[PDB]
Order: sequence, then C-alpha cells, then structure tokens
Amino acid sequence: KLAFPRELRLLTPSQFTFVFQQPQRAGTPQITILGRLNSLGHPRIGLTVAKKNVRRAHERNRIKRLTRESFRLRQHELPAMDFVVVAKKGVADLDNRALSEALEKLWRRHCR
RNA sequence: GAAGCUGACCAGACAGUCGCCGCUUCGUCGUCGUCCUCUUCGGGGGAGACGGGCGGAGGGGAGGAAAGUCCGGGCUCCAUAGGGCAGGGUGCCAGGUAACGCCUGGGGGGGAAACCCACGACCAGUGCAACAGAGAGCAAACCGCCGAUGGCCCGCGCAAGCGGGAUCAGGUAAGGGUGAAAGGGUGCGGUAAGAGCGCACCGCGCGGCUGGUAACAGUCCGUGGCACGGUAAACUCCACCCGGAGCAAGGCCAAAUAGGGGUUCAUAAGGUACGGCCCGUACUGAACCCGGGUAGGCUGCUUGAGCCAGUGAGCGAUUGCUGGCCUAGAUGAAUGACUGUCCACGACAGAACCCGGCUUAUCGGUCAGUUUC
RNA sequence: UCUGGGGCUACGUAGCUCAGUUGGUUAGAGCACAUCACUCAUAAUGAUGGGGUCACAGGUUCGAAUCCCGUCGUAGCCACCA
Ligand SMILES: [Ca+2]
Ligand SMILES: [Ca+2]
Ligand SMILES: [Ca+2]
Ligand SMILES: [Ca+2]
Ligand SMILES: [Ca+2]
Ligand SMILES: [Ca+2]
Ligand SMILES: [Ca+2]
Repeated sequence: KLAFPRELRLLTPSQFTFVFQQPQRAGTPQITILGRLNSLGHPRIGLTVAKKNVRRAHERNRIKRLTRESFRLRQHELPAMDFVVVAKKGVADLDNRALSEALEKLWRRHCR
C-alpha cells in the first residue's frame, strides 16, 4: 500500500502557522527539515519553496515532484514524525543522484 | 562542388515498475408538491436524479512561447437627452464579427550588400556656452576696401593723374575662411578691386493634359534669381472612447449588537455618476475603528468565430456551403529511475476564464529565395 | 525566520531619505573607516577621501535620466449577512 490520497496533504494554513510557531530545526546548511511530533499516526508532508529563497522557477516544481515521490516511496518506512522539507539557495548545483543520496543519509540517521 | 535570415515547420516513445484527476454500468449511506403496485405506514418490483462516496472495465493531462492587461475585444449591483469639450490615440488608400501598434504599393533614397514610412499647417509669440554671437540678425574683409560717385594728409604754374593711412549705414560678409558639418553653378558689357541689377538650365505655391478608391508623378504653359530647402505628444484639427475597479460580482443550512461617536441642515464647499469646471435626475448623512463569524462547495467561457478538403476573385491575409473533430484545469498549488533499435543529448521556462502581435534564452533537421569560380 | 492566478507606484540619481517639462551643471547632504587648538576618545553651525558605466548597442547634429511592447528585487491593501 503506497498510495497518496488527498487527505495525506496539508490543506489549511492554520496547521502551517501552528508548526511554524514552534518548529524543530535539524538539518544541513543546504537542505533542512522542520516538523513536530504528530498524534494522529499517519505521517504528513508539506512544501514551502520561497521564490526569494529559490530562484529559477523551472525548479521547485521539479523539486516538489521529486520530494513528493521520495515521500510516497518511503512513506511507511519513516516513523509517525511529521516532516516539512526546505531547500536553501545552493541546491540546484547538486544533481539528482547527490540529492537522493543526501536524503538517504539524512533519513537513515533519524533512528529513535 | 561550401556558407547567413524569415515564411512556416519538430520536442513520439514503449515489455515491468510505483500508480495524482471529471464520465457510464452493478450495487454501498439519506430522498424527491410525476407514485403506479400496495399503502397494514419495516419498504420491496422504479420511468429521471446528488455528495471532499468504494470496489472493475476505456480514452487522456509540458514552447516558439501560458512570465510580462504591454495594445484592443468577449461578461455582472450603482448612474448615463451637451450647439460644453479641458487630455491621451489612425496622420500614405481599401479590407471580415464592435477591435486596434499584423499584412499589399506606386511618387521620395542605401527599388541588395539597410525590407525603413514614425512621408499630415512652419517667421499666424519674444528663449537654452560653441561666450567664433553661421545653425536666429550678424560682420575694427581678416599679407585684395582710398588700387576713385560722398571727406582729409605726403609730389603740382591751365588745380589733370598714382600708392597707403583696417574713419563713417565703406558693392561686402559665403564669390574667399579659423571651433558648425563650406546654408547652389564656371559664365553673356556683371569690370567700378562687382552686391542675382536683364539671363535658356534643375527645383516652389497657383491652376489644365496621362493616369487617381489616394498621397502625386513630365518645365508641356506663365509669372519671381526665389521670398526660410533645415529642429513636431514645440500653441493646433479629428469620421471611432469618453463605462470606473475586474471574475476572489449576485445564490445557500437548526448560529443574533441597525453597535457611545463627528465637523448641521426650509436654497449654498460631506460620497454630482458625466467635468480636482455650471446642470440635467435625487439616498433619510458625512476621512474610522473597539474583527460578530468564516475554509463545508459549485455552475459563471469549460460543445468557447480552433482546425482539414472542395467554389466566379487576387501584387493579399478570404470559408455563401458539405462532414465533423471538440474524451485536457481539483485552486500550497498535475510528470519518477532502470536491462534498448534511428539519435536531432532533456538549452530556458509552465499549463485555473479566451484571441490577434512583441528584431526575445531559442545549440539541433531545410522545402522558397544571396555572392563567389 | 509565514503565500502559486491578479493590480496604482516609489527605485540601478552612489545599497536608503529629499525627486529635474535634458535651467551643457566631473555638481549635494544624513550610514562600514579617516586628518586640524590631542571633544576628560556616545561624530557634524567648518575644509574633504567622491569605482552617483546615474541599467544593456540606441536623436545616423555630442550625450546619460522625462520619449521602451525586448529583465531582476523590496514596501502602502482585496472573498459576505446590513
Ligand atoms: Ca510539441
Ligand atoms: Ca493575453
Ligand atoms: Ca459587492
Ligand atoms: Ca492533446
Ligand atoms: Ca482555464
Ligand atoms: Ca473551476
Ligand atoms: Ca502565431
């Protein structure tokens, strides 16, 4: 079961505001993750790519698609922790292989 | 035998992955002032239907540009009888829904080494360092200006005739030159060191002849050596607007603040649409808070003048007609990697109201048209 | 350290604040750091250090900036019931 329903995506800015009021910061100077412990069990994801933070509008959409595919491909493996991914300016230089391996190393250490 | 640029033109992919989205059939939860079968009222046998509502079966969802209302049009509450007309737009003529800044060519040049029209009245007022007042008025001519119409001085017995003295409205300044791009031509008695003072020749306004739906094209006839050939949203003209802001603008379910409050009222400066300009026509008010609530939704253009072949007409873009095609749009926001045959390597960007254009980042494939030998 | 359809503007006049219907003008002032009677060392009643291509080739008389359909970024706000 590796589906991707609409209910598994954020649809209200209120939840965004709540998680941004008290975010948990842990990541790298190039890519980082914010989020908090969830109570409903089913993991959730969210995407915030600022035009100022990330220029080259041909990106983001590609980045959104790639990160959504990685999330749905590794939905069950990751714990109930909510996750939101934010990429800094220096991301486009790394290719897809580098991005995939960096995300793999990142998510292979969150062992609690 | 080898090379530019536009007219247009191409951005498919699959045997497995993993699977984001409207529709029809079978049922799954609650019903219908068309109700037959019954109505004994648990609803069974329905002709037509809904909801972020699940299980199957099918067709589909990225550029020559959607960023950029940059220009014009398609569609809502609230006004709308100018002989007012301030102010922004065709400025060569004709052309399709109401539409403009797309396209055709003659008179004017670089009608091939430039595809460019943005070619409308110019002393109908008195203005910007080049401090040479020539690009608005000026001239102690610049090794020619007494080498003579008007005065003086140096050489004179009928008071004849030469050189200079940069003195004056002394032919002058473009026939010569010094920073401004030489703002016409040798010439006939221009001879007075010569200022167009009468001059065949190219060119201006005015009118006839060949064409013109239209700007004009040939000194064929005249008058003038002529008198400004040169800087336009730099006073001005309209046959089409004068309607603001735009699609997040009307419509809804058993939820309760029309809530102290402000510049004073029987004509006058509170929000006169239409004039930061005078009216025609008249809401029981007048720069704000002290948020009472809100993400549960949908038609509005989603069968929209977009497309193909065949007709009297063209230097040029056309559809009166014949089949159709039309199976791409939920508002955190629609596309991933691999075992492969042409190989033109995936450069840069985005699909949620629509169309006609923009020398654009556009490497790659040439049908029409170039000079070279 | 918050937002993809959409808008009237302020800017490359040094990166901000004042803005010129080309007043032929290497020209102004208030932030990083500086010299003079040693402010009992929290800057301007005085002289100045002035990489102010005043965005890219653009008026074929000499020109940047009022005359750009060819590009970037920040700040003044918007769905109803009366
Ligand atoms: Ca294509
Ligand atoms: Ca458009
Ligand atoms: Ca309204
Ligand atoms: Ca298609
Ligand atoms: Ca649409
Ligand atoms: Ca819609
Ligand atoms: Ca086209």
